[PDB]
Amino acid sequence: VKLKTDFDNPRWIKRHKHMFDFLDINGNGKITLDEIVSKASDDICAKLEATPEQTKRHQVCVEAFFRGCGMEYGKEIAFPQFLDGFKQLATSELKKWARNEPTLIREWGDAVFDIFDGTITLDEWKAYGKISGISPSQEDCEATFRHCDLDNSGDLDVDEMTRQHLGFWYTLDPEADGLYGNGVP
Ligand SMILES: O=C(Cc1ccc(O)cc1)Nc1ncc(-c2ccc(O)cc2)nc1Cc1ccccc1
Ligand SMILES: [Cl-]
Ligand code: NA
Repeated sequence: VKLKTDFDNPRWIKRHKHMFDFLDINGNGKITLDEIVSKASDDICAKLEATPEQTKRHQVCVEAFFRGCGMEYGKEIAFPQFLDGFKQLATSELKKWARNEPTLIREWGDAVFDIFDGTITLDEWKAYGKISGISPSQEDCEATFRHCDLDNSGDLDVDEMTRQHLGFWYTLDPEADGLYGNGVP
């Protein structure tokens, strides 16, 4: 995977501004850990019918990821501060990768996989995509699967999902471009 960072790249900034606007529910230019974790647990995990343990595992992953960006409960954050937080998460994750230590994004994927499953199906991904709202388009979910290296059953394994997302969120890896079809730039 690309390990070199590209944090000044306008396309990398744009990718995060897209995600930030997506989590900015009321469109006030701020996001909060409170609304995000509520979305993870009270909404996504509820509709997926995750077990209480599966919900909690998913919840602690979401918390760790956004706390990695400097976020905490009861505090609003604007995009530039979030972005610098995300640069700090990104380097922490890449150092973990470089040490053969599990990343937060790997752990979150394990939590997602646990709800469904060592692989997930196109229909299962489509469910997360639509329910989380990251990728409501069936065709974009289908594009994710066309993009990724799948097993002989056409299913997605956790290591492939991990390396794609490490490249997509952290390093603007050209191999990761197109991961969400048109759903996320
Ligand atoms: O989309 C997921 C689920 C997932 C997918 C692949 C993977 O390897 C691991 C996990 N997680 C995710 N992973 C990363 C981001 C994300 C990335 C960049 C950014 O600036 C903001 C959010 N968003 C999300 C969606 C989300 C869900 C619940 C609450 C908030 C957000
Ligand atoms: Cl909000
Ligand atoms: Na907001």
